[PDB]
Amino acid sequence: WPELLYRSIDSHTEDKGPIYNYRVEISIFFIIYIIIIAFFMMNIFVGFVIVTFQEQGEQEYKNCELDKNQRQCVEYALKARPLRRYIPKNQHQYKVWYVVNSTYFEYLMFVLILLNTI
Amino acid sequence: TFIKSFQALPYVALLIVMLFFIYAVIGMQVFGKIALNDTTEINRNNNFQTFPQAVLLLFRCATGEAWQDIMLACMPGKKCAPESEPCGSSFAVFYFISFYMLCAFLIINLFVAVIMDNFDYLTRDWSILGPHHLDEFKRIWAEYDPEAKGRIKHLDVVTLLRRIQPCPHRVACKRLVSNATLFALVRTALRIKTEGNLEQANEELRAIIKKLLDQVVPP
Amino acid sequence: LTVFQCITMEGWTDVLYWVNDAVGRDWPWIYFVTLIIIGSFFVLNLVLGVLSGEFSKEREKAKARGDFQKLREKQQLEEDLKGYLDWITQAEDIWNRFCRRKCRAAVKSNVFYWLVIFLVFLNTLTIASEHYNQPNWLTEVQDTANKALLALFTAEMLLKMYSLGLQAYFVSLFNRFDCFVVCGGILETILVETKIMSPLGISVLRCVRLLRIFKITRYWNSLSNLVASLLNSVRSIASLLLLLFLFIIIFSLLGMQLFGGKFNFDEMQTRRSTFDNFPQSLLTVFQILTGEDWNSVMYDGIMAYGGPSFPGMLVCIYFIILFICGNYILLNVFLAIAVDNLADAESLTSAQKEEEEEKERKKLFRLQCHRIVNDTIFTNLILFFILLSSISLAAEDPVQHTSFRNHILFYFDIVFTTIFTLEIILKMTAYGAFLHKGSFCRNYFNILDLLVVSVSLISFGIQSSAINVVKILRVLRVLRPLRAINRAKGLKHVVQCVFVAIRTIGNIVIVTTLLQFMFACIGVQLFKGKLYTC
Amino acid sequence: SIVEWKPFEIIILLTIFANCVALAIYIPFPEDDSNATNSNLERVEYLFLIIFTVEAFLK
Amino acid sequence: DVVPSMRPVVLVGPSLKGYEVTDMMQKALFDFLKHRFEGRISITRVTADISLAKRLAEVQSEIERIFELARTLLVVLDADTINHPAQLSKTSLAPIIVYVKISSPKVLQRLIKSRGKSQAKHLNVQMVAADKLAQCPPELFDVILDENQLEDACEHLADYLEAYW
Ligand SMILES: COC(=O)C1=C(C)NC(C)=C(C(=O)O[C@@H]2CCCN(Cc3ccccc3)C2)[C@@H]1c1cccc([N+](=O)O)c1
Ligand SMILES: CCCCCCCCCCCCCCCC
Ligand SMILES: CCCCCCCCCCCCCCCC
Ligand SMILES: CCCCCCCCCCCCCCCC
Ligand SMILES: CCCCCCCCCCCCCCCC
Ligand SMILES: [Ca+2]
Ligand SMILES: [Ca+2]
Repeated sequence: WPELLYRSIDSHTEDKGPIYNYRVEISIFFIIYIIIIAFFMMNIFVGFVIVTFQEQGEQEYKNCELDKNQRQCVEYALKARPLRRYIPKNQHQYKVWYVVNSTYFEYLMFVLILLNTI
Repeated sequence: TFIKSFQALPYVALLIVMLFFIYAVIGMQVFGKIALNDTTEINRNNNFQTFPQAVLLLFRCATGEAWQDIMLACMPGKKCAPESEPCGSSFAVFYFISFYMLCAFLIINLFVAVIMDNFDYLTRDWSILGPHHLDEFKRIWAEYDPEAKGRIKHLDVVTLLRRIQPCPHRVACKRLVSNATLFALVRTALRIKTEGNLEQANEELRAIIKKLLDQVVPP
Repeated sequence: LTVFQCITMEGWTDVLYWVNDAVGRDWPWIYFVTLIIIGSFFVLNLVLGVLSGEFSKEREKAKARGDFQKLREKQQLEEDLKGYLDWITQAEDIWNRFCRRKCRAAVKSNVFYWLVIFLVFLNTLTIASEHYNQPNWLTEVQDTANKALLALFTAEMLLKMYSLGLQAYFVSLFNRFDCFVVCGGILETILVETKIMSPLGISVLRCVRLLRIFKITRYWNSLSNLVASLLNSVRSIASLLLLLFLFIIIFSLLGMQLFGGKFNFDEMQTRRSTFDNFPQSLLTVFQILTGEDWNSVMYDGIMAYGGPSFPGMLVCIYFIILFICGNYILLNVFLAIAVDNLADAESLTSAQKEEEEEKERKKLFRLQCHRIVNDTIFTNLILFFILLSSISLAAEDPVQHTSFRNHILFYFDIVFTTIFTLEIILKMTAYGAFLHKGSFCRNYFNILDLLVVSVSLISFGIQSSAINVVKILRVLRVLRPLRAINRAKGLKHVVQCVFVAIRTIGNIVIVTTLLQFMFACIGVQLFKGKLYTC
Repeated sequence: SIVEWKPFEIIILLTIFANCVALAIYIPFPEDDSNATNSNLERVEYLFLIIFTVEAFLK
Repeated sequence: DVVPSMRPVVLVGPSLKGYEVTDMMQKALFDFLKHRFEGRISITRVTADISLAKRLAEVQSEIERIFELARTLLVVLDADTINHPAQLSKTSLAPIIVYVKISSPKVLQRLIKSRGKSQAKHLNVQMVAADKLAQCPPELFDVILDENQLEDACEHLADYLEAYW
């Protein structure tokens, strides 16, 4: 683009070489275009794709049932399942577990990771 | 969530891969024999001589990196390759214009397809109950309960780690008394309706919408 | 600094080629390709996402003030006003004026409309016929065919005004624009015939002459609603653009303050994009904003403050704050404008075309012992043969003619062409072959399979002649991957949703490809051979 | 206090606009060079500092 | 009661017939109404105050001629006083009345300023009747006219006339 903006500012007259900065006002033609076809109309474009996809997606709106958040809520009837944590039994194996599972350890290890990056 | 959205549309990206393959092979067969020399853009770094090289050139064009100079360098009149016993085609316009119009389209098609698949998350008030609050409840429930071993197990109101968002006027007691506790909290904290008959309404709604143990869900 | 230059995807490929020269072609491509994919495309997808989320929150929060209802009320009012002015004008016709009650029907008749569309097409063809050194007869043809079309268009200006009511004919925005363009044509005639016409004149006058191509694209209704919304919310488009302009003015005054006259390096004056005066600073800031030579405009900005040092080369902060908070504001401005006006102007369509249709509705060989068995093993063997065929033509060697690998790939092509004829022979048992209703033809994908196989075979047939015709028949055999579209029930869904997207988008594409024609024609007027150089 | 009742805010905004235009015309010559216009703009700039410090006191 | 062999047709319009904004709409509908019911509709223009009806010296003999022409075998009556069914429904002539109304109160004044400013000051007197015509329920507003263009409302006027014929 700028290699052509400055061939067309030096542009002089039909079948004649260039003149340094003969007309800077020509830049307006290259600005308006850039604003219209490159910025405005190719963002109208993604906006149109977005709104069209949203319309394609709201076909299954299903207003007989209530809003979508309760839909996710009812879909999350599959929660409240157990999670393994291995609560320690040995006394020699519990102190270490507690100290490594405290935030006092994780803050320090974040600090050490940052120091190693440094 | 974006990684999940990307991994849930393995075919929108397959289309881009197919486009890159098609144009790489076409550029191979048409522009493959141009002469490698610098001061041009078909050089020892950019060329349609091997498939990896052509795909790199097309990735360069897709990111819009002086693709017009490649286009002007593949126009006819260029000296042909020495390993070929002139070369250069005027197709180089339609090959490089259309590609840029195609990729830049299929990219957007991809991006939006990943945005809107995910649009449940991107627009979200973060105030009404969502998966974050439910998972935080799951972890605190595990904190007060080992693996799948909570039936009643409750004699305390120390469940105040539930923040102000889901004891104000002992509505906590009302919610608690009136996995099963999870679904009860889901229905009650939303406070969708208040009619004194919403337990049977929940029964019928769960029956119609649903698949699992509903013998404990309403109570 | 180098990685951030790569992420913005400008200068990306230099620092890759330099590294290729330094340490060999083998590994570096992993580094830079992955950097571009993870850090440029992915974090641009994320940004589009977060912005669209914010805009879809703001749309819903815009159902509090109900501005969409205001726009709908105005649209219905401006429709009803002309609708009732039709009643009045059809009343006035009960100094005999029997001509109007016929000329109005002629106006509404489609024959007149298509005539005044064909005239527009002739206008375009006389404008587009510009040319660097056109034959002297073409110049007089263009002049006379410009005068004639201007006279006719004025004729159907006044005819349209008088067949309707002036106070009613100016109601429509489109007719107010058409009156403007024909008045511009009359002014063009005045200036060119008085010979006081200037290059700014030959720009703007011919420009409005082009704008008359908008006489097409008036049926199309989605874009009509879009333009209605744009003209409704112009008070906010103007504000957004003006705030952008102030941002650019600040980053250009600061540009002159920091880099004013500091770009004088003893090397030849290749620095066209300096910061010297204000108009040449605005072009440079705009070029940085669109990110074209952001590198070079930053390497010159650096080497001005001494080379790469500590105090110097802190003038990367300027070109990085600029490229960050100028592209962010560009994307924000031009997506808020293009979504808050393209989601409400699609609500107009979904609420008036629905309403109007509801209004009108409420007013009212051998066929024996076949083998179609085992269609679950062919349906995967064909895939794992198409993939290998695709890799096979991916493995050819262009630069050498009689390559060693080429013969092996020819052998593979023999094998795969035979095997892919096998299923064509097989599907004789299945209904088709232009027999049995022609079930073969009703689904074009099978015909396409046969077509690409037949081309791969016709190339073989010509190979006995061994002539350059195959030079094309070879290339087209790139069609081989597309067979998967038929054979993958998932890929079919995507490649059909793409065509649905194309058809739904088409109006915007037509507007853009017709609005680039005006800029092409204006550029031709302005630079019709003024770009040479010795 | 009653000064801000009067709509002068328009004149201070016009001062801002005149300052933008005074900055646009200023050509930054390479090494301490200057023309007549840059010489006048410094006196106009003292004027603008005056008209800004005054309103600073008032507000 | 008994139909007088036909239902007299009068058109209320958006407002008073004494101002051109309305009577032009009546003429516009009347032309197209008459050009498709040859032998089926006879159009007549009445001037006296037929609101004072029994079923004034000039009004004495006005009412009966409408019935006389209605018996002739539907019939269009063109008045200057019927601006609302109330000033016509007090007596049971059993007519059909075309009820022109404009769905918006805001296009009326825009129509007013259209031709000339001489009439402008009557807009309120123009509008009040429309307001006074606005709240009338449909059952006494039997002919429903909502849309904009003639070319379809003219077809709308066709259907009401074939309940018996
Ligand atoms: C008609 O295209 C033009 O005039 C344009 C030209 C040629 N140059 C540039 C780079 C523009 C552009 O962004 O190209 C786009 C790239 C994405 C796909 N786009 C539509 C498409 C989809 C599938 C297949 C083909 C095309 C075309 C404008 C433009 C701006 C904004 C919108 C727009 N549009 O087509 O809607 C077009
Ligand atoms: C002596 C004055 C000659 C130049 C007059 C103006 C020409 C340059 C204008 C540049 C406008 C660029 C706009 C940037 C984005 C708003
Ligand atoms: C002579 C040195 C050879 C080193 C070989 C390294 C191969 C891989 C290097 C680049 C990998 C970068 C991955 C970026 C993060 C995904
Ligand atoms: C935002 C970070 C980019 C710029 C940071 C400023 C770094 C300045 C020092 C870099 C080079 C030091 C001297 C190297 C020897 C020539
Ligand atoms: C609101 C209008 C502003 C226009 C410019 C204001 C400042 C101009 C002062 C200096 C003008 C340049 C000529 C200097 C004397 C030769
Ligand atoms: Ca770029
Ligand atoms: Ca570039």
